[PDB]
Amino acid sequence: HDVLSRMISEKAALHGLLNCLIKEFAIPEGYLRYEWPDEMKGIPPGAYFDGADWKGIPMMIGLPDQLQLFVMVDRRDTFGSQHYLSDVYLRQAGDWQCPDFEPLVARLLAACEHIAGRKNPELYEQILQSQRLVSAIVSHNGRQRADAPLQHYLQSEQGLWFGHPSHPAPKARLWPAHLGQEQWAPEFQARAALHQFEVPVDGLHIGANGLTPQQVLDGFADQQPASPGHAIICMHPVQAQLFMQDARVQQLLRDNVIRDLGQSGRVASPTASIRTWFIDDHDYFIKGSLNVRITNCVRKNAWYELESTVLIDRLFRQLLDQHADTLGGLVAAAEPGVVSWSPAAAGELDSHWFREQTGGILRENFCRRTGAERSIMAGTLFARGVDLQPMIQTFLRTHYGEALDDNALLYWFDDYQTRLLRPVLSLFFNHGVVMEPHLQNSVLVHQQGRPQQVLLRDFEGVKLTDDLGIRYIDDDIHPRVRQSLLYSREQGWNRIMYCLFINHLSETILALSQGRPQLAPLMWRRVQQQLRAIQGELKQPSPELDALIAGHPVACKTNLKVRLAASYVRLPSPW
Repeated sequence: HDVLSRMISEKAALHGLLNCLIKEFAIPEGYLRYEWPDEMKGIPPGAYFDGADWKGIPMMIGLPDQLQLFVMVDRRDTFGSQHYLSDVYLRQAGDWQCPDFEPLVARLLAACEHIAGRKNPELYEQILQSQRLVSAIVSHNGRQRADAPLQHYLQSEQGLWFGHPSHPAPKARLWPAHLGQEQWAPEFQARAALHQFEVPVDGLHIGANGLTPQQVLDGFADQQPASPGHAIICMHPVQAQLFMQDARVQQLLRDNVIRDLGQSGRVASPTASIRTWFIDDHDYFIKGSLNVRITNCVRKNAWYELESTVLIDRLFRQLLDQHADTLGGLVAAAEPGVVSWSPAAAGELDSHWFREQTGGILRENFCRRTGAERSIMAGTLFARGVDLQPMIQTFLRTHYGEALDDNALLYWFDDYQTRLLRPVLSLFFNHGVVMEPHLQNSVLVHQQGRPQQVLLRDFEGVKLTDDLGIRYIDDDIHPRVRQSLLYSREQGWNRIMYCLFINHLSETILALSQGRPQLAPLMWRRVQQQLRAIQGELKQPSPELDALIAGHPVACKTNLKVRLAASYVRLPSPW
């Protein structure tokens, strides 16, 4: 079982790396051919030939350091979404080889490093560490029914075994090592009581929408233990350990100005975002700062960001009330409450530090409103299970009473895509509101398998265009919070492109059409039609939409190229 788990994890990892290679270099720079090699010596027949036919289509990548890559794929895809049907062969001077995982990664990286002209051995390490975690993960969860992550929201958050599917090291998480992974890994069904402090109320910065400051505090922590003039704040246990190494906190603990309460907060389970916690049957998610690098960001939230949260949440309520008819059926998770602390006399830069350390966001637990059994995170929905099969296939067969034919499938997709596209594009063109509707920021609400809503999340990412979305922001807003939220229209459109089409739906189509690649052309064609529809539904000019429909190239955010340097490339349209 362990060897098998190592094997699973390696295939996953190399796949995600191929994704990076193909999306970020091979296609934009014309290194990719759908052809058979000249000499084939080194490849066993069984790798491209199944007894009856070729195992799909041959993929060639010649790299300008004279390295060549060969893999069998199920489909020709302009966003570089396809199943890999063989192991990976490399060639150099003649003679194909199938290197072990570690030697393979190394050389593939050396290839990119060469095009980019720049090295990162930090990256190689992270690639290795990511995969060895996936090995642990698969070995832990390898006994379960493959599609258990789809039966329950929490399990949907703890079942993204492989993380971002187009990422060199999706599961790289760099904590002071003595702390371990397991205790904080959703993939291990981690639970921890939150860490808690007593702080004097006069240092508190609270934002609240439709709630009292007190209620915001209750959301985070039962305030009962608090002595007069004081309140209880909570924090990622890891974040509290880091927080306490700082002599400024040392000083405050010694002078009794604040108190270390223990892991005495609510018992919660971190979600796939790691720093956001879920509490079954509580009105809120708890989001907090974590000064730890995770898939390359450190997961801090700055003062002005804490502050922007409040404005976006307040904007979203206005729009859902007064402008419902133009939000394309938007369902979004409210972020109505914000807390942070700093000493009353702290002085500007300590104040910033302190609030960034202690900042917390209250997010609506949509599950009360939606049913835990009925909500699944998009990322997991369209991810692979512990047996490398997409989980969606068996999940839907259990709901539909029988195996879905092509028509059942095409129909399901249509129902899904429309509930993503309409809200987001209606937010952009009509109101200049820029969402980040990638897979981690989306939640399917279904009824016996049938799509009802694609809930959208994460006000942190929301942005307001300089030409339209600006006007919703007041002149009484601090210049830094304003800058934080401001985007150019070009910027907005770039992010939306990456997210909707390449990040999100490209994956949807791939999971849905696994084993039936002929559906892909058909699903994308439905996406085009859907775009024309939305357009004629719209209250403001949308020339970026004409362009997309017309088959202009699509923006693609990079996960490998960025690390070796260049953030967006351009992928050919699927129509």
